[PDB]
Amino acid sequence: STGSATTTPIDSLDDAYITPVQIGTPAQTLNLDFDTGSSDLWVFSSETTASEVDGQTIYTPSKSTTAKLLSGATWSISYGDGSSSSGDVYTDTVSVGGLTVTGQAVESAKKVSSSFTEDSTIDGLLGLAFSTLNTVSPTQQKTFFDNAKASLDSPVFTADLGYHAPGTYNFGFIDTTAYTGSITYTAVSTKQGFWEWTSTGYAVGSGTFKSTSIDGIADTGTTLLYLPATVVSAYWAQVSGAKSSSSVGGYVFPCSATLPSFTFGVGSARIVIPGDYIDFGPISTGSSSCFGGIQSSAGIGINIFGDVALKAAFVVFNGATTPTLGFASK
Repeated sequence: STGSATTTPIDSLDDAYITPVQIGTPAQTLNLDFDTGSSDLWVFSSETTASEVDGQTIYTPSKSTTAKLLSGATWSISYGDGSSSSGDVYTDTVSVGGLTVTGQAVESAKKVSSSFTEDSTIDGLLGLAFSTLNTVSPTQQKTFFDNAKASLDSPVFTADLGYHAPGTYNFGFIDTTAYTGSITYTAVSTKQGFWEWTSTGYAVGSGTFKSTSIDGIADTGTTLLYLPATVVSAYWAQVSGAKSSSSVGGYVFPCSATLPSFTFGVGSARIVIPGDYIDFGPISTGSSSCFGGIQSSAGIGINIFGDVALKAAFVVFNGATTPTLGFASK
């Protein structure tokens, strides 16, 4: 089997991407944030505290003939940005882009933090990291990908995120028309439950490539590119007037600037992030200070290849017995 679904930016900055997902019978379509940095499929629901729902589409398990309470199961998750959600669990039929899983754990939110309430465009998350990170207790649950894997033509999914444009998540096949050149594969460590890999270095603009190992995670659920302070300082040093602002919460730059590209290494291959991808616009409406798309990971504890980086590539998440990650230009 295979699946193919379009993913669409939620706003003009590509702050996140939403992908339609069919849950239950008859289908209830919710727009979920596919997140390769977590492993819970959770939804706004008929159980979500009413004051914490503001425009989202909800899953109502009582309207699904295939929903069943997973008795005694609860879940609670905290994300790197300080957001959180929690609740109980149903099993139901879930389909993505024509690919159907029966008995998928659908985590129904009873509570969500303010960041989720305030984002009317995101109806929940679909985790695509390793199932060892799933938060369901007392019986940990499998991700959609893990449940689908054995039925897939090939045990893979791919992320092809757009810059200010829709893109695609495919399951079970590699679309050889969606990228240019060849795919370079690189080793993954699953020890922390993430798609964790080691980049071979970086360049700033037209500068020379610096060969250096950068361990980090491929995380579709994180907007920006978070790298070591040394690397980030080297990048922003090439933008006149750029500075790290503790009041804003990271590097800012004059909105009048032309940003240089940023290149990262995948083995002997190179992925170029155009400068425009690194512009996140005015810090507040009308400001001439703009927010940077490359930020320091210092104090996160991990480097994060978020959307800024991933959208410059066609990315293969290979879930074979020995997992790997593939990157191609596009």
